[PDB]
Amino acid sequence: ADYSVLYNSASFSTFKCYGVSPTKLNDLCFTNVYADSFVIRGDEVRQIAP
Amino acid sequence: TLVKQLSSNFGAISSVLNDILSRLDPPEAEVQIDRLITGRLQSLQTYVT
Repeated sequence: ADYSVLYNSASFSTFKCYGVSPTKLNDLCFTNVYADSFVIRGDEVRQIAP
Repeated sequence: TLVKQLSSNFGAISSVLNDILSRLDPPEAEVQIDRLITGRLQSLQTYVT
């Protein structure tokens, strides 16, 4: 049911997508769904990427 | 063989142009489209020869 709440209308401090475009996320369907988010503090080395 | 060469990634995220166009923006979908184009062109040339 939910979209556009933080997809566009939020203070994007950092928002980086791989394999997909942020603006196209409202038209897609996801399988084996995690859509989960991992809540951590992660120090400050902002190199969480492939 | 020709028909079976269409379901090949050739080093792209997918073998379907519709999925690439739906999931991805043009300036950085161009590279996936390019790899698919090169692979399919090579297969067609081999068939014709």
